[PDB]
Amino acid sequence: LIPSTNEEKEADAAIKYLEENILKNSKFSELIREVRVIKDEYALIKADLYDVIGKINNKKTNKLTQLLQNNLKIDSELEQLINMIDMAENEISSAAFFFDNAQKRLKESIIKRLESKNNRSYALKLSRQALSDARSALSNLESFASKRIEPMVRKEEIKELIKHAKTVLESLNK
Amino acid sequence: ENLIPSTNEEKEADAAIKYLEENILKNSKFSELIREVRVIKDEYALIKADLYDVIGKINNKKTSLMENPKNNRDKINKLTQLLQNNLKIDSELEQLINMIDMAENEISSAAFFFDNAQKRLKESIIKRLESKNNRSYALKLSRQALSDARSALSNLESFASKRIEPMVRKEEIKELIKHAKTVLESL
Repeated sequence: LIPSTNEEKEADAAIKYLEENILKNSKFSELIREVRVIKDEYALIKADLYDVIGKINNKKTNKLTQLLQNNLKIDSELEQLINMIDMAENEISSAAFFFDNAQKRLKESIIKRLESKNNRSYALKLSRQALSDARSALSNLESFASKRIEPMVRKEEIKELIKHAKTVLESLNK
Repeated sequence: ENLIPSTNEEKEADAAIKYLEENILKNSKFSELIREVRVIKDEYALIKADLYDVIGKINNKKTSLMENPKNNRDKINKLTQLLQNNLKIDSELEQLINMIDMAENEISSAAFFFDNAQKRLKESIIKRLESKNNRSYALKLSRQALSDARSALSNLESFASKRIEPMVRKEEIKELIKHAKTVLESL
């Protein structure tokens, strides 16, 4: 079940490259929750933010109006970061997928290769029984052909001996 | 589409099979060969019949004539010798009948093996192409695997890079909120 084809090796290496350097003993699970945590951390910020303009939008009824727009520029900047954060999650989904699919594909290749070696064994065994059968077939013909003549020859002689036998029998009745 | 034999062993069998086909089974056919026997089989049957018939007529003359055994001695001796003779013949007739049965069996097995032969070959060439295809697939798989491994790396980097600014401005904006919070408590 171990990579031999250079093609199987090169794949193996690529998967290990991720296992060894990038993931480094950290399941996709671990990384997903890492993103989830921070999307929450950010969820609660925008909450705080809108809640705390819920507090200025009443107490300005100026002195400050620029805060509304200073910290709405934010509300924008924040929206960007929240979508960066969600976009990130999408990627690590794609990652997870292509990763599993890499590993599966590599098991599959190896199996498929071993399968193809057997299929060849069976083919060969079959291509030899094919001869054997054609040699059996011949052995019978050869036999059959060496039984043809004995009868044809003998068969008249017998017919006569019997011709004669019924002669003798009819002769007594005299 | 490809169905032609390649492997040395395929040609060896194809050759063997084609050889019986061309210069023998055109030379003499398997239906012809059977009827040829199933005639003489049927001729030896009539002769067995003819013999068994005479023997009866013998046995019977002899049976009847033994109710005058002293008066019919020579007669009965002729008849016994005759009857003993026909068993000897019958016995030889029997082997010839058997010989001919085998002959019939053989030629029928000739066919059997020959048919199988043809099927057996076909069935190998299939398994070859099958294993050919599979090995082909194995490769394709070995390469999708790698292409998967790369698409995975590419995603992980997009993922890695995308989460930075988010990570880096987090507490920056926390303090920027809560600075603005106290500036609301006191005015």
